[PDB]
Amino acid sequence: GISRDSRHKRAATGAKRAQFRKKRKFELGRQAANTKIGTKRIHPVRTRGGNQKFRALRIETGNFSWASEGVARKTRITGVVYHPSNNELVRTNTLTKAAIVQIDATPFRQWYESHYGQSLGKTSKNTERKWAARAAEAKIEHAVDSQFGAGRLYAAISSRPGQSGRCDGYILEGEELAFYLRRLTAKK
Amino acid sequence: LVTPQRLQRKRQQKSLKIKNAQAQREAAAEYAQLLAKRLSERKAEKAEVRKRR
Amino acid sequence: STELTVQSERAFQKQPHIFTNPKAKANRKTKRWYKNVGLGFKTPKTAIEGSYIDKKCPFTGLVSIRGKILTGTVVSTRMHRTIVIRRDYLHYVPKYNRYEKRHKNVPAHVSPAFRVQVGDIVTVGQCRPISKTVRFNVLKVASATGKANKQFAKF
Amino acid sequence: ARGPKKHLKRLAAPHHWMLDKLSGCYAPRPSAGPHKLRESLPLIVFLRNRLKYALNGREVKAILMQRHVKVDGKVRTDTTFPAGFMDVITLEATNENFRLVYDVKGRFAVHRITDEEASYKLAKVKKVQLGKKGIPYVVTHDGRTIRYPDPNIKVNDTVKVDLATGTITDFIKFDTGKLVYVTGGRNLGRVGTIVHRERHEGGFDLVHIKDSLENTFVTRLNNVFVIGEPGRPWISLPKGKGIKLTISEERDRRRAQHGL
RNA sequence: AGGACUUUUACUUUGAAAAAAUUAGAGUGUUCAAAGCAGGCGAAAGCUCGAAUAUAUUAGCAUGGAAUAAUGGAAUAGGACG
RNA sequence: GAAACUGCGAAUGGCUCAUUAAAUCAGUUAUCGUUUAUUUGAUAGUUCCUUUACUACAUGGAUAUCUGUGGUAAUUCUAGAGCUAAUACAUGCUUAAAAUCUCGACCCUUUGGAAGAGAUGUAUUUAUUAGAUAAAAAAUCAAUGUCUUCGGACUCCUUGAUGAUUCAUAAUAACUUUUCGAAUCGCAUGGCCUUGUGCUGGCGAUGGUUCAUUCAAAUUUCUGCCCUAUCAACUUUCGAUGGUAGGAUAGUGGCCUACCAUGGUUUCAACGGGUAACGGGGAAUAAGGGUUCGAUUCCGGAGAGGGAGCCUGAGAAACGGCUACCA
Ligand SMILES: [Mg+2]
Ligand SMILES: [Mg+2]
Ligand SMILES: [Mg+2]
Ligand SMILES: [Mg+2]
Ligand SMILES: [Mg+2]
Ligand SMILES: [Mg+2]
Ligand SMILES: [Mg+2]
Ligand SMILES: [Mg+2]
Ligand SMILES: [Mg+2]
Ligand SMILES: [Mg+2]
Ligand SMILES: [Mg+2]
Ligand SMILES: [Mg+2]
Ligand SMILES: [Mg+2]
Ligand SMILES: [Mg+2]
Ligand SMILES: [Mg+2]
Ligand SMILES: [Mg+2]
Ligand SMILES: [Mg+2]
Ligand SMILES: [Mg+2]
Ligand SMILES: [Mg+2]
Repeated sequence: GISRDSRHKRAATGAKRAQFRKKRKFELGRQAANTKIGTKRIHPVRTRGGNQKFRALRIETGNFSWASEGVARKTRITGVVYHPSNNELVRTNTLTKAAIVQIDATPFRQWYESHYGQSLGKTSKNTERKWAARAAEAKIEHAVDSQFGAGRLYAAISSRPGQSGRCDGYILEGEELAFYLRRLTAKK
Repeated sequence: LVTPQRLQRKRQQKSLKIKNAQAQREAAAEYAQLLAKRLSERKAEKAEVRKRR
Repeated sequence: STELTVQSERAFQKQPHIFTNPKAKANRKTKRWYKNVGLGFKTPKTAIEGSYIDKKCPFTGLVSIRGKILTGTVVSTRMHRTIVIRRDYLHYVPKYNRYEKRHKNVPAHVSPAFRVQVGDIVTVGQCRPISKTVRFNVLKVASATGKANKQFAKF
Repeated sequence: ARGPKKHLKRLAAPHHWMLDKLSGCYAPRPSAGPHKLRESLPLIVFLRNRLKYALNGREVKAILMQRHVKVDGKVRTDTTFPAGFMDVITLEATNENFRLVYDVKGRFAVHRITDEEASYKLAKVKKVQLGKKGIPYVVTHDGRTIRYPDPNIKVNDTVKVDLATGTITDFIKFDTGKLVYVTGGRNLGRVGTIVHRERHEGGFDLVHIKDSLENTFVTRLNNVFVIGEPGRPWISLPKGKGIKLTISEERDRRRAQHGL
């Protein structure tokens, strides 16, 4: 019943438009997903023209991507620490798009270990020659190593759990991460 | 129930799928050869333009 | 009317899906994406090397210019990131064979790449519905001043 | 209306079906198909009205059902099939073959055309795109999707579908000095040569056309259909070849060619 | 067919567009007419011309013109060219 | 060939003009801002996952119709029992090759180069990359690739469309409470002889993913509305104008939320009031200019007593569809 038509809004001038027609079905709006953490529970909704949509309330784990070396891994979302729209979602741990969450960060860790093996936080000849060809080029910046030692990664979600049903995003990295720490240090 | 007509339909479906795949790959190969021919022609034209200029 | 900080608000301001690799050592400013709206409209150099973001930039944002092209005069530049353009015309009353001066107020969304002020004639172009009322994106500030190009007088 | 509309009142039918304003409340609404209903022609209109082979709806139904109509080499047993421009209608009875081309008055005239050329069909390229797995394809005005076309076939161009295999046989490239047909507006049925094609950056291309009688007009590019090279049309043009004789010239034709 | 600069209009000619019905109007002995889009001609042995055109005066698009009416250049030269 | 299950339409058509004064509507645009049953044209080997143990010559259970027992005063009211089917509901099999990615039982001193092993269809979601292109030559260090007729040469690099794109498309990494990839029907049942129920085999009918096309649907740009100032300021705490992010949407959009800015219209009549106002194509009237009418044969819009709410579907806020309040 939640309409999104422009009729109920006043005109640009400000006049109160009289009711022209009772609100249609191609103008409907549905309830907010306001997703949570834990015990995956996705509800399908049959929208216009079939095309199943998936409400992703109570989602615990999802895919997350690392842009620098560009590798994606399934990992667990562990709480939300910042939301650019409403901090009330942060206090209620409501997970929507562009929210900022923490990551278990292990899968990235042993992927790094089996990929470069730099022993963060502080063999076959083929692998050794691959590492030699790499030539310690894995000079990833210091702050991500800091939270790797902490163990929880700072990721920003990019998928829309309200529509898609998935929980995908990317790690804050580069100046991105910097900016948000400032905001987080404002919270701190 | 298993009927020779049902087996005939199954065989027809399988054969149609295989034949369609073969035809599609043949068309793709022919298009690739046509692209190669056109590329050779315009590369020869470009070489002639470079030589004359 | 533009903040010195390139992002001032709570959310970060990025151009979506253009990524600058910090692991690489090129260390240029950023990777700024841009496009030309066509119709023989020159993208401003202030947009080409600018550092604003303006999601609804015809030159850097996702919005595309298509449809009507309207030339008008700025009547209100004093509401954020947007312009209010006065378009004047003559309606032809035929019962008298006489014309009638009339005006309409077209809201639009001027990119930070342009420096506008009250009185500049502006070429603006149609786009998607950007807000409740704005549907046009400013594409050219033809008359930057008009009669204020020469200001002082020192012989 | 809430949903699609499925009735076409008689006055609302196009003035090119040119039916009788009396003797019926409704008109045959063309079912969904290869052509726009405003531009198409239902089979019932083509048989009952244009050809008079039938008498009414039941007769057209019986004709179509027994599989004597063949639209572009296919049966098309539905009464309101939208047989559009340049389609080929084959009747094995009377062994007759028709190709739908507008007569210069601007109407789907009955064009009895030979069997040998009835094998193929002409078409206008409306889109050239790259479908899945990087496969180029071309969409004609019929909605035919021809896969793997010639690499230098572009939009607005014309092609010669063999209509048996449904693949590309030959094509004509759009450019100045080329025989052309018109398929919309006042210039329906007119045939000429492209003199100039003014670009008009921002949309709605226009082309200037000069016919054999040395008359000149201008028409939209969406409205244009290249038909061959001057003096060598790729199809059999209808009677009159679309010169658009003036009303006084038509009167002189009536007076001069007159035998009773 | 490409980079390049485009003073901007108002005005006016031409064209594309303004659904059919309606109005106008061409052809046609519905027995005349209102109408209708029919019909006509063979030897009677299938052969046929049709279903014409114009207007809509506003808004938009293209186009030729540059009188009439308005705006803009170079005055601190920060002007134009090489 | 009743009945019933299945499928499809029932959202078309028909009627009325109550509401509605930038609202509808008309002309003209846009969707590079979206959904689209159907019709038409194309469209997929991978469902194997360690393939040296499986139903693919066909996997499972219900269920109406029906047989019988009832109830209620009655309604297209149906509870209990017993069988039974599918293009209903569920599962699920083949099946190639090729190439590309990744991981190595070793050697032999570099130009290191190789036995071999797993994944890759499509669909979804997210990150990243390619998606070029105004024009002739260089040197140089840094890295290191082919051939070397051991000087060194590097000569060859493929790229579609629009006016414009993050477009079309392709590629890598991953993701999925893992969509589709025919366990379906009719007719004719030919050919090969590996002469057996063996191998193949035509014309269709229904389905079916995606992309187009069509019928469309939603929004959408400019301009145009009757009377009234005895309606001059109107709108914003409750969105009023804009910004950003999110939610919702099929999709853009204060459409909604959170935080900001204080904005938007107006003497070119905004806002308010009236309309015994649905808009238009048109009708009457006729020197020319006009005046009045247009509920109604066509196109749009809205409504089903007034109101709200919603299931099914591609399409309804449906009403000869349901839910509730009011009458
Ligand atoms: Mg209706
Ligand atoms: Mg008309
Ligand atoms: Mg008359
Ligand atoms: Mg009012
Ligand atoms: Mg890119
Ligand atoms: Mg894309
Ligand atoms: Mg938004
Ligand atoms: Mg009225
Ligand atoms: Mg009323
Ligand atoms: Mg009316
Ligand atoms: Mg009334
Ligand atoms: Mg009506
Ligand atoms: Mg209704
Ligand atoms: Mg009543
Ligand atoms: Mg249905
Ligand atoms: Mg209702
Ligand atoms: Mg009723
Ligand atoms: Mg009804
Ligand atoms: Mg009911």
